[PDB]
Amino acid sequence: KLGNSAICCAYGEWPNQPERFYTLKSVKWEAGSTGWWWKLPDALNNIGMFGQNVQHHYLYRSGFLIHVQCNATRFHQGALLVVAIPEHQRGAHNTNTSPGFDDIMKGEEGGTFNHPYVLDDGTSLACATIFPHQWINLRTNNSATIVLPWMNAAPMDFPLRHNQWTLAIIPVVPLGTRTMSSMVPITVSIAPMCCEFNGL
Amino acid sequence: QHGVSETLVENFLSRAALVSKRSFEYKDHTKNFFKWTINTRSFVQLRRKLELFTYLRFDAEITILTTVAVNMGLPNLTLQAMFVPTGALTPEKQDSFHWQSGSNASVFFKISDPPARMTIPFMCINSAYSVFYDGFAGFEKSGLYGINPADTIGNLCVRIVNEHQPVGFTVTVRVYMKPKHIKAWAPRPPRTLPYMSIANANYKGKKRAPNALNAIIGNRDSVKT
Amino acid sequence: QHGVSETLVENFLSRAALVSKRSFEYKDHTKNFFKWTINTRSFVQLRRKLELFTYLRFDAEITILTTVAVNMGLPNLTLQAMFVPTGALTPEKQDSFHWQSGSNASVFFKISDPPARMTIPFMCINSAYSVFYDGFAGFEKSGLYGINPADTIGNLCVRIVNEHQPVGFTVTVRVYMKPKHIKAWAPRPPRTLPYMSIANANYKGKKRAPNALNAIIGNRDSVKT
Amino acid sequence: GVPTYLLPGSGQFLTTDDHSSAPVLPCFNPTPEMHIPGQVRNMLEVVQVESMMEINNTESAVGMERLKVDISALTDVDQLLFNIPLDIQLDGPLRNTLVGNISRYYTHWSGSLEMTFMFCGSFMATGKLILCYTPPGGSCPTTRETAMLGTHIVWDFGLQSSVTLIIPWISGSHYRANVGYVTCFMQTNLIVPSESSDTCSLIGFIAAKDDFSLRLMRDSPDIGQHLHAAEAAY
Amino acid sequence: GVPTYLLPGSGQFLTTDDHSSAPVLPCFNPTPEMHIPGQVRNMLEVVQVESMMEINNTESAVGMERLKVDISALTDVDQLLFNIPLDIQLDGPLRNTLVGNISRYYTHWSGSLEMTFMFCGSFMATGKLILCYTPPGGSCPTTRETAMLGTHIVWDFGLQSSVTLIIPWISGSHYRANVGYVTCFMQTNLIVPSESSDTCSLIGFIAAKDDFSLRLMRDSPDIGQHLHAAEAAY
Amino acid sequence: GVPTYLLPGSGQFLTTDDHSSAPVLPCFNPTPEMHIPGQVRNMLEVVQVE
Repeated sequence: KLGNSAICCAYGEWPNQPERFYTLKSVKWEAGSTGWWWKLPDALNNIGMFGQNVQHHYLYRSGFLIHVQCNATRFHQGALLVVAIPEHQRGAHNTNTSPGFDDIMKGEEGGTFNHPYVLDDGTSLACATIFPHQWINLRTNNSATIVLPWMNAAPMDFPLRHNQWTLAIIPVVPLGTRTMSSMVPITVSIAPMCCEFNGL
Repeated sequence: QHGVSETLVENFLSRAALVSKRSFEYKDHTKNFFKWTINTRSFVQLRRKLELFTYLRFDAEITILTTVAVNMGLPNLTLQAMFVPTGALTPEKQDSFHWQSGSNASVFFKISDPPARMTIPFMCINSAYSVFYDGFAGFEKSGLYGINPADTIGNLCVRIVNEHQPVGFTVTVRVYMKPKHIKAWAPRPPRTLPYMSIANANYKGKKRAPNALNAIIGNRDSVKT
Repeated sequence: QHGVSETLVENFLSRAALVSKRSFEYKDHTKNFFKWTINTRSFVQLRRKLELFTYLRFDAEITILTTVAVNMGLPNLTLQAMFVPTGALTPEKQDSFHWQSGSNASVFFKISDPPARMTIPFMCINSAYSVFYDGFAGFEKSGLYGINPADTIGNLCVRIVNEHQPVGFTVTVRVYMKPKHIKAWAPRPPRTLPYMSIANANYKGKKRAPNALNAIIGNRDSVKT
Repeated sequence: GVPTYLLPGSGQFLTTDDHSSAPVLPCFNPTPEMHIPGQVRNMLEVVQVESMMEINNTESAVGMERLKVDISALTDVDQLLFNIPLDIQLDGPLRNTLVGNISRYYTHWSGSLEMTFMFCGSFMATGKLILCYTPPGGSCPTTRETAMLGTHIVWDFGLQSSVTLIIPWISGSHYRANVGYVTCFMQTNLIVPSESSDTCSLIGFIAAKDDFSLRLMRDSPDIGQHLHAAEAAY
Repeated sequence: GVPTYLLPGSGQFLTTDDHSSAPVLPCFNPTPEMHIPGQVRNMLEVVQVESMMEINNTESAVGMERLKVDISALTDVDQLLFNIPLDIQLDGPLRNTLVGNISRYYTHWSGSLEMTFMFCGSFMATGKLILCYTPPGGSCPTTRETAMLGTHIVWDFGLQSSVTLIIPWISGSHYRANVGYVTCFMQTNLIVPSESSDTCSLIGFIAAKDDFSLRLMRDSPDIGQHLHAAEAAY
Repeated sequence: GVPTYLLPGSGQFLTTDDHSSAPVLPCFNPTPEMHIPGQVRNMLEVVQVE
């Protein structure tokens, strides 16, 4: 419970100034889903107190606390890989041109994995557990929580030009039930940690 | 190297590799000089190893190996390898004024000598190089994706100091770069698909498995085989 | 260099720069030798840095870099670089008696060797060199303005020791001078206008801004733009 | 001065030598080391993170269908589901893992592997599997009755959802017929209720353990060569 | 004697090397060091001395008219007088300063700047200015009402004659849109008596502060190339 | 052995250098120093004679 809004550490790091969850729109998970991604802080630059701090200051320095919750019955099955990818330089498929500004900076709506098997950058989803990650096996649990530190070589950074973390939610085992028409909502809540801003 | 593990990131990465190999012709008529922007994206064997990590901090041990061949006797020539970092001006020509620069570090070496060797320090203004940059360089939307302006090492400009001669000889400049004092952060999945460019991380995959787009491992007949 | 600051006047100035570059021809017919009065006024990049200060005290690390080219095989020649200080006699010719001088410090080096290198000490009779001299040399009114007679380092005379040969080869002598143990006094404004001569501090300015006489900075439209 | 003489091997450039060299820019002070999260000091730290096997290494498994094995209510009572050839050197299910990619940079590996199988059916899906480890050179079993003479465990995936199967110390490139197998048989059928899906999936993982070792480093067979904009640097 | 072998990099002339060398005249004893006033040991000592900005960087300002901004009794009540683009890299008002010339010998600068504005009207000239600092990327204001959301001070130059405006720590070549602005608006009109001149001038200064830093030295873009009597030395 | 590298200025003959060199005849013992009157150690001793 942070702020007024109510509802594991990456690499063993705990980040230590305004001090709440920004619940994004629920995405709807079906059998044909490939995945979802949100780049941070691009998902939060147009929202609320953090958006007023971004659009009026010039440098940002903050960690992130992400709670992904996937609410289903006991007759649903499926596994998600909720993985946070630092510096997720996306590649484009079958072309030599780099992805544009529209292909990367999707805002609050986020994006969809085109080829989640290669994480859309020629790497592998199988080895994607080298990142900070949690699994949502609907048989077992329905939620995931990832702490994200300040991931930068630089001390402070530009929020409108660069996205340090990418939260990815990839269905490894697809959504299943008997009458294959069911949907399961996934709700993402992102709380920034230690919101340091400069250059008012 | 001299550790215990052999899987230390110092041992895994500090290993000299041919990062650049370009011949350039030299004659009495008026490129007649070598110039190369210092990166590691050029060869995919070193590139995939360094792209196992997100952030890298290292010194660069350049070793210029120079051979000469006829197009009697191989002439003993003097070469100038000049490191032009980011922010300084590069020579447009072989006889330009930028070779005379006091502040650009040059090195003057012969073909008869052992190969020239310098150590380029950690040239970034951040605390690590960004192997992967999830952002845009300029403050406009016309900026390129994945190119950190703070990440460029510099340029390595190599010319022949001698005056122009009527003889025909080709000078091949092999550049060997070997990282030193490697610190590495945030390991990444190894790249499975083949590279398409050096400017970005685009992917196409091979036509069939292995390393295809929809099948990274080559198939077997059945799961029970 | 190895300080902490990188703006130390030792670090700011001790940096090897091409102070002199002159080819001279050599043949069997009877200048056939190199001679250069040691100053720093010749190149404006080093000159403007040293003219940031009024008084400078430094040793001079000369590095003679010698290349040879055809007008088969580059001949291995012996050269003599001889430092003639102020007060001693200079060679008028290549085969003169002044090359045999016991007291003028010579150095005998080959083209095959690493480049010759000497350290010229602090040669002034005052406690610092006068970069700017607000006075006249001689005790007459026919003296020149801005030329301290105590300020001259000496001459660097370079010849080829070998006897004259019928072959045609041009010998280019690059001289690299690098100050050492720099002490500097009384900093001055950096020069904005371009130089007109090396003997004095005359000024004309460029035709338009920037660095013009009446406008050093290039203009903008209005002060409120 | 000091009388010296040049040894054989002077003036050579060994690419693996460890000498110092001339700093091209002294008094350039690099940006001091900030604390960045997740520093890797040893590549055996990477090799011990679990990562998905492709235990569906077949045709008609397009993309992410290779990462999971489907079990259904129409599979037989003692049917073989999958087998995992324990080949890090050879292209198999273990190739594109963190233990499989880093080890192909080395020639000799040795250590214990750690397989984890995670069942991804519904909450009320019930059944038993039997995971059998076959040592190198032993017979890969075909029936459930035969696979009792080796190291095997019976996994009721109603009770548990994950199973760790420690593969014992192999010593790797000492064999150079196979280097081992892990097979899985149905014990029971898959029992699901009527609202649940009748097809349920398994995800397999593998990591190295603490006694893992890699030596005699080579270059990886996986990467190899055109590159676009390769002459833009010149 | 001592068995040696030559490393790669022997016989080369690196221009930035720091070795000793042969003294061409030993036992020549140079003139010993007298105490001369004003020794500079560090170029950051020079960079912290204040020097005039050209805050009148326009055409029709011939020579020394570039160093001063005239304010008059006919300027508007909330008119913009001048703005100073905080560019040391780019040619602007800060180019020909002690902080602007020494920093163009270096590539990366970082530190706080210190602007001083001195009013040079008569003794009985009275009025108020408002000096507004705009951080990098922020909007350069056009009206006096808009310029209240940032760091601004209101300067009654009847009371004071000088104002120090500390520019906060920038870190310089991290941006490579502008690196900041300092604007000035009229607050009141200029009030002079009848014997005084109705046009009064401002002089702006800038120095670096103690946290200023310069690294990765290059050669200056300002100087560059004929030289008369250049062949008299030969 | 000892890894070395040659500096700029190797192999040159500076006429004013002060190094030792190979004795062309070792174990030739020169005639030992007798006391001879009027040794000059400094040329400023000569300059002060009227």
